[PDB]
Amino acid sequence: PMDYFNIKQNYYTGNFVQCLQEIEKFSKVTDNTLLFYKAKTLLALGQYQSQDPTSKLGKVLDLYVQFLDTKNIEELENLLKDKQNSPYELYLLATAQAILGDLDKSLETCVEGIDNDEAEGTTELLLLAIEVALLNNNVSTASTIFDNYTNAIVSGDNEMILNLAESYIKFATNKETATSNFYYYEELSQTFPTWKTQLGLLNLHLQQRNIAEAQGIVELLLSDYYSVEQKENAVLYKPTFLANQITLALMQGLDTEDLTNQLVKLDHEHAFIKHHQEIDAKFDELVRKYD
Amino acid sequence: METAIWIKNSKLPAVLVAAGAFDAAVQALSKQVGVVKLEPLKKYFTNIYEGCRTYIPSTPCELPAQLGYVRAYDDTVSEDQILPYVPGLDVVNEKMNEGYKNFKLNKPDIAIECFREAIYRITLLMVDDAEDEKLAHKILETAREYILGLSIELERRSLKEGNTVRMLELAAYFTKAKLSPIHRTNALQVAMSQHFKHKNFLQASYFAGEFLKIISSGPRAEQARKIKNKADSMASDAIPIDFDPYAKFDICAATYKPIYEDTPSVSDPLTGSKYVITEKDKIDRIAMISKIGAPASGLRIRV
Repeated sequence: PMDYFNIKQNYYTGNFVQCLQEIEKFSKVTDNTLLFYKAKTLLALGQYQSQDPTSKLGKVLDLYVQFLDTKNIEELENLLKDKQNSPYELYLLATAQAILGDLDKSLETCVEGIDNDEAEGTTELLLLAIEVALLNNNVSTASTIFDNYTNAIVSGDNEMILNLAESYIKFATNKETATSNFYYYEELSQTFPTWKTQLGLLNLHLQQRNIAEAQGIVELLLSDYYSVEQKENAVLYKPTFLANQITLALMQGLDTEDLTNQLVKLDHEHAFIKHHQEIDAKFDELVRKYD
Repeated sequence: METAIWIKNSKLPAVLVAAGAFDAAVQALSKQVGVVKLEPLKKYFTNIYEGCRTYIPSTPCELPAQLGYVRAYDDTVSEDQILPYVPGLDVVNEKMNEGYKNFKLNKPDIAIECFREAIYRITLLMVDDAEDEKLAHKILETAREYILGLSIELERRSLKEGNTVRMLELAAYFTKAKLSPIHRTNALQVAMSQHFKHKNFLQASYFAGEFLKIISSGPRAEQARKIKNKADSMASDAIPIDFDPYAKFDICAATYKPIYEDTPSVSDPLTGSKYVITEKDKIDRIAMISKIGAPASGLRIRV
């Protein structure tokens, strides 16, 4: 096998430039996996462009990039409505559903396409099912989905996808935070040093209360190799960077007003800001109720 | 499922707050420390809830980031100790030290802000330890004594010249706050020289003597000694004030008057400050969140 190993390995670690390179090695050749990953990698580089307007998957991908701007799902849904849709197509539709806040429907879209583990894109969709279940705080379902799928079995390149899914579960469950999970994140940060692997390691240090190491990685990301030389996907990961800095400061007793303001200007729909506005309103409502 | 694990393992207000059970936490604070005004605690509720949460990027990045939790302990503890991470006494001590720093720099409003913050942090502590619990109570009482003394002095400063008796009384009552000795020195210096200025030589000699048994050398000690020598030579008070240094009394944290053992008083259940009886049902001046004289079951910070 191994045709896609390097493509997928660089995509899932956030090495999107090298991912595009690995895809270009198949110059003037296309299949649905190549389409899927080239489209997602071009999107992540801020340089999306319609790869295959002809085919089903390409139409879906363009609808999906459009949705990212318009936040309207009607075209995507009406295109996939009642049709026999592949796991890649379902990946995009369920990501859209999840972005709208409709996490139940999103998980159902995912579960639709997880029947056969030898079908193209199924492992991808399983990872998405896991993520979408964890977003909805349905951790038992996420574990069950993962355990049943994986025990029921693994190609060399899907191995990393299943590890990624498992690592999200272990993050949500504080499972072996200080042993196997931390080793996974740190190894990836060392072998594939990017914004993504670096923020993963940072989250694992924060879960361990390792203030010094967390601050070391914050300083490293603030340096020039990441904030200047990697100004490309620095932008992509900046809102989560800001959220992480906020939790580190709070762990130290420091002020977070400036950081919260930056993040709310840059990405007012970040998960941190949803939680923040919700607890703000919850507390102001208590203040009112007991006066 | 994490939040419900937390709540099953501890009903401490800190843990309720971390779980998002703001309402249950407010009700618990009401019964335990008489909390009644909520606004000054908002930030602290917020700080706790966001301090035990962190966000990892999803795949793809357009997907909302995924939430993970910072726990109190590593995985080597039993399942009934799965608890949120809540910042502890070391941050409280930092806030107290900033208070002391602003005290020495004669920035009393900012010092008060620091001591109030340490009080609010203690109100929402989680300790697992009898010694940390006692230490938390002692720091809480210390911060109250510093706020009380600073508020007496700010009142004194606010006064119109012509309120000389009230001013000298406040200068004296400032010396009653249970600061560290080196800090009590500031209050003793104020009281000594204000009473000396206004021809209260007996008072001045007492305050100078109390100063000299903490600081014995340096230029302030010598100023104190010459003030005491002159005052002992005069041996008179032009202006009598309500103050007996050897009696047992507290200072009303609202009206700044002595409360003797026979004086009917009520207390703040949270900070333990004391008030004359006409302040019952009003809000405590020390931390401004709890009700003076209210029934309360006692601060809970021990898991």
